[PDB]
Amino acid sequence: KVTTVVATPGQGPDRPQEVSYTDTKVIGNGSFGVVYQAKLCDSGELVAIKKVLQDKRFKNRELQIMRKLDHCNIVRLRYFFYSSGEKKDEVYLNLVLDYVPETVYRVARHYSRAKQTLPVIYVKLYMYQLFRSLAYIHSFGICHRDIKPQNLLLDPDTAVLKLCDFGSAKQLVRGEPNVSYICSRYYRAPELIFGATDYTSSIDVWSAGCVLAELLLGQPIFPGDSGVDQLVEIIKVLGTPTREQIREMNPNYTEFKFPQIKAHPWTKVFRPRTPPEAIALCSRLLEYTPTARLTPLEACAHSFFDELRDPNVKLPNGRDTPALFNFTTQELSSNPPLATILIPPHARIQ
Ligand SMILES: O=C(Nc1ccccn1)[C@H]1CCN(C(=O)COc2ccccc2F)C1
Ligand SMILES: [Cl-]
Repeated sequence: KVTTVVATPGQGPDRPQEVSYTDTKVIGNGSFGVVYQAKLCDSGELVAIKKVLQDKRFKNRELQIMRKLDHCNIVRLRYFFYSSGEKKDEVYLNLVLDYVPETVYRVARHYSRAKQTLPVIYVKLYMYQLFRSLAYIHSFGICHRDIKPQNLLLDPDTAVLKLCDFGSAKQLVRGEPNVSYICSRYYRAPELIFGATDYTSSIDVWSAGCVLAELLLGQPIFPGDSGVDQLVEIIKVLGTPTREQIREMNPNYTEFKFPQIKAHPWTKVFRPRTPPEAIALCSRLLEYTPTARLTPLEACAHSFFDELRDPNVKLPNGRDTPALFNFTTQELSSNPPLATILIPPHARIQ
């Protein structure tokens, strides 16, 4: 059983290609629509196909963003094409992507269920690779707006991490306002809970901070069914925000009196042998004030990741670490001087 389409390649020029695939399973649907898995007939390589309804007014914002992206830590759009199903009179956009077997979510929870934490080496690798992907897209003025473990793909063998689901992703432009109903429940930044629409890309950094902590703690750090329940868990950890800070998050000061709690000494939040540089990093991402949070690029160059810049560092299975230092000038444009930290001596050797 074999389907053959004519699909436009993700990057490169408009050179339509005949693509045949088979073994079409399904792997979840959800809001957008269905996601299939298939095997490309010639190469035998696995792909994921995200099939979503195509709006007849505007062209699809996810697609437009995916074509402008090329980065080692972002899922590759191989092809995209259009189809339907039965009479319908409605058109579907099909995004063909490189299949990646695992996700941080699934892995994180395998370790959680078997009451263990992920080895810190894997935490470093995954987090670094995320911040690179954020650094890259932020450099185009694009915010993901839905950083969460379920959207961090993994190849367990290679330790390669790839950011996916660009369905909420959008070119943020200072002056222009954006919907405050975007990010998933536990990974929402305070300014989003307070319903701000003047938010920047720093929401992604908050979100990432929540992922780090969760990998350290082995469970979400800021849980809760309601905005209120979450804000409590945040206040418990960060302490009660000063009148200034609330003014910085959402200036519209939504109008609630929070209970007055002191900051829980950040070190007293995690397991006893938790690397202190990991803890430091957390607190520089999970800041109330959006501007006071590290940039992705600054985080990549944090001391917590020093072990990745060691020339001897290998994966515990023995294979080399994946690409970590092949920065582009684009990717560094945030702050080029950091190249002196990010690209270690041993990577400059000829
Ligand atoms: O989704 C996957 N890979 C993937 C996705 C998109 C692009 C490239 N690779 C794999 C990784 C682990 N997987 C899954 O979690 C199983 O599939 C899903 C189940 C429920 C909702 C959504 C789902 F995608 C299947
Ligand atoms: Cl042609």
